[PDB]
Amino acid sequence: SDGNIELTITGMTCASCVHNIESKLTRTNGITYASVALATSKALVKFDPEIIGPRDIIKIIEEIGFHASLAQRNPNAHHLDHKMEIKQWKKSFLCSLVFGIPVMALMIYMLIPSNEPHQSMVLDHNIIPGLSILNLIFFILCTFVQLLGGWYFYVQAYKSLRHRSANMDVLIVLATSIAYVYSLVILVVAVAEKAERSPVTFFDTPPMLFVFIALGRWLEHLAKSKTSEALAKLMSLQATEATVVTLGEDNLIIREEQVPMELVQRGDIVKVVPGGKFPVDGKVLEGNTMADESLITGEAMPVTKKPGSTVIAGSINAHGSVLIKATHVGNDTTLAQIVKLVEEAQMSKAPIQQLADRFSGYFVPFIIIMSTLTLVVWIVIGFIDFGVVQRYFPNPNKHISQTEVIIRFAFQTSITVLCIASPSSLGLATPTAVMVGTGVAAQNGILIKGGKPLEMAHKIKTVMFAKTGTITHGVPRVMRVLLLGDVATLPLRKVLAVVGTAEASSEHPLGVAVTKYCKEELGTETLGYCTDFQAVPGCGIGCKVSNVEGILAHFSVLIGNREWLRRNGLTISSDVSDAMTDHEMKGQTAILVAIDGVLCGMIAIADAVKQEAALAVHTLQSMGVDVVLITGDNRKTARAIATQVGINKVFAEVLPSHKVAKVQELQNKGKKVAMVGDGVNDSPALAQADMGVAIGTGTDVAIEAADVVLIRNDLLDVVASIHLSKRTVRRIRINLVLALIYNLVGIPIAAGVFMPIGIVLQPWMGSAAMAASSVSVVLSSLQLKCYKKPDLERYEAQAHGHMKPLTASQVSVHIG
Ligand SMILES: [Cu+2]
Repeated sequence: SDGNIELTITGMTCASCVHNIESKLTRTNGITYASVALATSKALVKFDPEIIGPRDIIKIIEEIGFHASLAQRNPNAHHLDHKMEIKQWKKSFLCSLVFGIPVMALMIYMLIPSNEPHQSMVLDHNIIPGLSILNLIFFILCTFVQLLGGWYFYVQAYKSLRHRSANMDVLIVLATSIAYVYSLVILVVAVAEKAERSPVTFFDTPPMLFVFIALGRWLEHLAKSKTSEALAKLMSLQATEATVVTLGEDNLIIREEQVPMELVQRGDIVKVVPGGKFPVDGKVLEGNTMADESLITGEAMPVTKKPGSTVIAGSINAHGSVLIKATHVGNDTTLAQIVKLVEEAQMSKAPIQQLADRFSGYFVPFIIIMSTLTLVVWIVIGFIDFGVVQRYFPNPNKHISQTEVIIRFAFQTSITVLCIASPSSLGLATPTAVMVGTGVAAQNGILIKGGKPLEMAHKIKTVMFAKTGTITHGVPRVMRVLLLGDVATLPLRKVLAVVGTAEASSEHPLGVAVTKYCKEELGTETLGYCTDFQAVPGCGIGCKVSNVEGILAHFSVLIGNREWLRRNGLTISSDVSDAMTDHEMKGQTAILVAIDGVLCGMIAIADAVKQEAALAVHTLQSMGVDVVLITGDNRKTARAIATQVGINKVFAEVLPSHKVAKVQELQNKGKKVAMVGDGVNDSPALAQADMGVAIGTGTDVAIEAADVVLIRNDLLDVVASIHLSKRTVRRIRINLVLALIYNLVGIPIAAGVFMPIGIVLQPWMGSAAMAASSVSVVLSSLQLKCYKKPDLERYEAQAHGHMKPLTASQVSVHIG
């Protein structure tokens, strides 16, 4: 509602454009947030609707020099498939190969001394003083390479220079231009003065420069294309053709028609043949079959479906033909939500990437200044203190002046210094790692969103769990119905009917179960009439009930906890106080029923704790994070469920009114708190907390309050979410370390500091060491794909030996 616009940008290649655009839009008044992702090439800027409009944003962006447009809906694979870049770089490398092989052959022919040479290396035979035939060949071929292979770099550098920015191709164009002009000048000088010896020229590096540059830029796109595998596979899974059928009266198909997805709407009925994908979500009408969503949620066992159940678009039918009633069509399909969440996850950049952008925005000028300083200091030391350099240049050759060797060495070390820096290794250190991590998470059911929770996941000290929906299954079952008052005037059928018709009014999870039990075991599907239904959450419900003879032919309602009776002026006896005590010790909550001020009896409610609840909490405790439990039920149930799980401190009797203060009090110490709720029920608590985990949410992954979503209703994915996130955060540090050692070692080696040792690099040897740098960063990120999902026997393997039992004695509770 605040003009949250997302723009797609075409032509953004380097890692400094992100910083440039971010700063340019941030410094403009009316805009406070600016995040654009290099990998997705999409921007996310929020602006005030009244001050400026999207037209101003697009004109500003096109003033910067990049084509911008509104984000599309259907087509997204061509941005991340990298096909165009791969084809272009393959063509460029193959084109440049024809001019690099002859240079390599000529260079190597000078290298090996022949045992019996035909004329003992006469390929440097002079024809006109100052110019050898080898130098003529090098000059001509390098001129052709420069006028043919450097066109793209020249164009890109010219486009970048139109603005105040400095980019990567500036380094390449500077290196090539200097290595060309210096050699051309020295050749002209030598030929003009009729020098007897042809000086050595830098006419061989650009042909060897471009081959390695193109090879590196092709291999790194090839490695990048493997980072977007998960998203591409998810996108290319939804069907397009729907077999819509028309039901006359008794599901009879009058005709068969084929309609595309963009035209089909809710309310239509579609038919699926065996081996065909489910096109749309909906409800199963008739027919029993099985379907697999291994590529949707990541499960392995093929689930069985029966009429009256739901389907997920993308799954493949196995047995027979089934007709379903379409409910979700288009962008609201679960797969579309998953795709949207994964795409938007690479938008909220962490601060570490912000520093990496600030440093990479000022890297090229730093390299240029270092190169100029190196050249100047080498000239100064040559023409001031000749002793240091002659100690390592001890051969005075009559064919070359002593100034000439100093000038050549200075220029060589000032070229290879700026031809060895790799800003790309800095730029794509974080995006590749985070995107591979998010993809491999999404392939396993975990749906981590946003880049901030990635490095936020490293520093949780305590994690918060909610009782219902997360530890327990969520489907309560009644154990037994107990009666305390009169039996004649209050028969079991009467109380069953009145409780059922009173609980039918509300939508409480236990109310549905108790109504189903009453209706089933009583034998009638009818119900009475309810009025004046008071609904106070966390306390109880009271109502007036009429028409009780419709069920008994085969009234003040007070339902709530212990304090509910006390609130309405009802006493609680000592004998009844000992009735629910035994049930609540077994983790079974109880409901008191009282009609007309009479102690009618007791109702038992039991919820089964999941088996995975034992391992996930203990693995987290072993990992080094605290855990606590919060619930709105009584004290005794919280203690009972905690022991069956292994959590010491609990927060019981929490009203659904405040429900946020416990988050604050854990954050008063300064630590970070993450709560594992269920979704729409605990939205205020999740969003306030640093990391909200919405577990057990099927086909409802469109949650804005939480930042970690789990599709499968499995508690082990909570452990796997942090486990996979830590292994992802470590890759940024490793990638950046490899992105700093390379530059801080590559400069001094190319700065000529290692002349006493005797290691000097030719400029072409400085780019072959650059192609190996960019690829090594991406291949390091691709190693995360070698991740096998752990299973139950894997987790319990390291858990053997240390399973400490705990009792209710060592179980703390809240303080007021
Ligand atoms: Cu370069």
